[PDB]
Amino acid sequence: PTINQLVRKPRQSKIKKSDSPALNKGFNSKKKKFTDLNSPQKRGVCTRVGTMTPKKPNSALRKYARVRLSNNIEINAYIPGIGHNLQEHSVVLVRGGRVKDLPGVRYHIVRGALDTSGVDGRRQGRSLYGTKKPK
Amino acid sequence: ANIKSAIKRVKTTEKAEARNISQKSAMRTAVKNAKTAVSNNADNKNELVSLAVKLVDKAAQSNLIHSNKADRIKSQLMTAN
Amino acid sequence: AVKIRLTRLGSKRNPFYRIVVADARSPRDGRIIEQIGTYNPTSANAPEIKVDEALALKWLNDGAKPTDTVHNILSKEGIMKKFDEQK
Amino acid sequence: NDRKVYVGKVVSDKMDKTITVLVETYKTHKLYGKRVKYSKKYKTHDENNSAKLGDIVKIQETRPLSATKRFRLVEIVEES
RNA sequence: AUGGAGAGUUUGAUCCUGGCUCAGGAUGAACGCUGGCGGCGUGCCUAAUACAUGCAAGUCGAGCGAACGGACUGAUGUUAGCGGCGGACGGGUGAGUAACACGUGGAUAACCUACCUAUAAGACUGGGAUAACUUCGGGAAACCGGAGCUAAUACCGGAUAAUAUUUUGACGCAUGGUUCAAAAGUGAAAGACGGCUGUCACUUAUAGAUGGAUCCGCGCUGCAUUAGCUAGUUGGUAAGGUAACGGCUUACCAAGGCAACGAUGCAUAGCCGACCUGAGAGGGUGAUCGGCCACACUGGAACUGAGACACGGUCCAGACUCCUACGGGAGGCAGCAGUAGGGAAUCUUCCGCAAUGGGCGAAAGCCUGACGGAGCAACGCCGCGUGAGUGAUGAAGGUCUUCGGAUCGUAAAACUCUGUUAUUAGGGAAGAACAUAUGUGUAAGUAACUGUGCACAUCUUGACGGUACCUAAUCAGAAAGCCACGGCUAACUACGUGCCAGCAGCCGCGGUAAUACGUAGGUGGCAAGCGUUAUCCGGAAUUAUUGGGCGUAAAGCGCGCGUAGGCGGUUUUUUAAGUCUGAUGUGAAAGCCCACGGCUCAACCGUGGAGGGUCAUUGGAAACUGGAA
Repeated sequence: PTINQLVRKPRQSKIKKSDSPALNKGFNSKKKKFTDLNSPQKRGVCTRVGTMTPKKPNSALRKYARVRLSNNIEINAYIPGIGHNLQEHSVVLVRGGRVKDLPGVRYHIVRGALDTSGVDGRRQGRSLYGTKKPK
Repeated sequence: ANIKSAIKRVKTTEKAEARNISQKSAMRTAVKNAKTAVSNNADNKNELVSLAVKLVDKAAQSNLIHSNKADRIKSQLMTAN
Repeated sequence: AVKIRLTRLGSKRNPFYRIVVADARSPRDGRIIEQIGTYNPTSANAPEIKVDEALALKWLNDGAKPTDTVHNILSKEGIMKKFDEQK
Repeated sequence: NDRKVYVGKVVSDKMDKTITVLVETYKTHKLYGKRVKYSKKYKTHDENNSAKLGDIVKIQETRPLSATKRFRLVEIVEES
């Protein structure tokens, strides 16, 4: 635009909508209010453990878990790895990162953490997927 | 709480309050009497005014009122006189 | 009141001091009025000291009161001597 | 010392011993650099209210008079 | 000149447009796997949630009365108290606050200021009490109330005293100013010394310094699907009171005042120096350090005081928690540790006043969870390690194999070699300058002396800490892991599975011959760290001022008339608001950059510059923009 049009109407940049919104909100049990926190991870309770069919191009039974976080927020989280020991009423640690196939899963359950075991036979890539150094 | 210095400071505060309020009460009585005598031009206006100026400056020395407040009262009294 | 004192400017076990005119109520490493000089007590052998003369004698005449060791520092430059000469 | 002086235009004389002086000045834009005209209204004291709406007058600051006025009328130069 | 990199992805194929994603740098980070050391830092970002328990503000017996108590008349203590000063500092937190709160620049001829400094004038004369103590009562504590005594630098009354107030004459609007010549009325202390005086208590005036207070220009979040806001509101006149101006408050007048240049309202937020990112312009942020502000369980109020409407002060209300003989009482960690709770997440219920700073004191000293140090945590930055020289890129063993070999690989034994580290066994800093005391002179003032200021040299002391650090022996021994290897993007093979199990940032892979899944070898990237997640800038010219566009990709209002605003033909004269060029003042310090110096280097530290403003005042220029003719 012209300089005068810019002076009257300064340029407005676009706002950035962030992924993993449920990690950006805290809770205050005393005031019954939601806060803004920007947490790396959040801890929740598994209210449902099951398996989800993936998007159309792919075909594989993917394990997931419905997790109610520390907030009053109920999200769906992926379970990386082969074997998992999670049933209902399991405390998990949930990080960011979505699954492309699974529609409605925007988070990942951290393996090898509070009440979540690692992958039994993992030998290369043990930082991810939990599990300690064999021998 | 109750630090030893604080517990004593309460006793010396009421002690100073009792002495202070008696003195300004006497001052304010004199000031009211002085300006009411000036208004009707009584025969005793002059020493009542002098009694008020005396008590006003005595309290301003005791930090009961500020010095600048004493002049406003004093200036008011002698101007009407 | 106004005090001529030392402000710590050193790291762990390596203190450096500035000779500063500051109010007594101010924090040690906080608000100041004027910087006068420096004091390094950990230099090679003798503690190297640097003091200005015009401002130091200006604040002393204005009623600034040196602390115990600023007195020593001002004495090693004869500042307290010349302050005494002008009675 | 010196108290600041402004020259503006009388835009209100509906109050006694008080006029409103419009001191228009210029402020550049931080980003684009264009100078934009902006105006500021000053409430000034004048015991003898000889200023009438439309006069350019001389204004100098002073101690607080009333809740808003901080200026006095120094010189009236226009007629309108 | 010191500074600017792209790539993948729409199609049968292409060029555009356009979005998405990745490669970089960061954090008070958390999580996963690992983990040797040191030095500098950093460490509840959430519940301004609730707090068990310890400490965080006392000092002066040279101000003075003790039942004082008591060496030996009684040194010394403060048992306890009156009195003075301090408790308004220091420390903590960011709830509230969109405001002259904060930054910057000014103004106050509308202002207060204890201690500190200097100059003067002084410090006269009397009086009555009361703490403490004794003895009676109450009350469950907390405490409270009677009598009888006693001091003070405690309190009160007179004397005298200013530039204090009233009336008098001799500028920048409210004026300021210092002479005059009258009136009223305003003080004080003693203590410990020496031969009358010294010191440090005092009182009154001045100034200075310091610390506060108020006002103003400019700057400083989002929302217009928040458009009309206010009625002490806005101005005036009186009065009051405030350190001080002022609707600050109250009466009476008038109807005023602000607002598309965003009144008001709503939501959010402590502000700044500064930090991160970027080539820059900019964008994001407001941990630690420093300046300002506000707050102290929530909410009102005042007292004392120079200064508070007061974190470890008072009164009241409220919500909690505790005691009670039920009438009544006590409490406030957003001080340092620490506990419970919330959370992904953030530490010892430590040592010392040895240094610096602060309070009080003549000082010795006392207090100081300020501070100086230790404890824990790879949380970060920096530095050093975990071995080296020769030695067959052949043992034996894995993995492939074209079965010939190849690769791990000079890697290993193998000999020599070192001790950074580690162990033990001896030395062992700096930080220390003092204050006081002691002597010695000098200066001022002294009748003189004591005493004070100054000059010198003596004596003293360290938490850290037997800790840095050094020196001897001894051993390669006790010291590496993490992630990747399809392309972006450095690193490929075999086996297992067979659109399953699973991987994935995107393109996507996996359906019996996956360099994309799991494992094994090898490789590569880093390394006491390596990856993942969370958030910001970049790349993004993807808000384009620098630096984009609107024929068909998104975008010209259906078209006029027009108001504010924005812009505006040629010449001359003038002005100087912009513009340009100087000079002053300031833009604190700490930060960034440059240089230099000290830690064995570095991190780090310290010095000196530089830089930083729509800044203020004041000259100069007059082409352009602006004003006037």
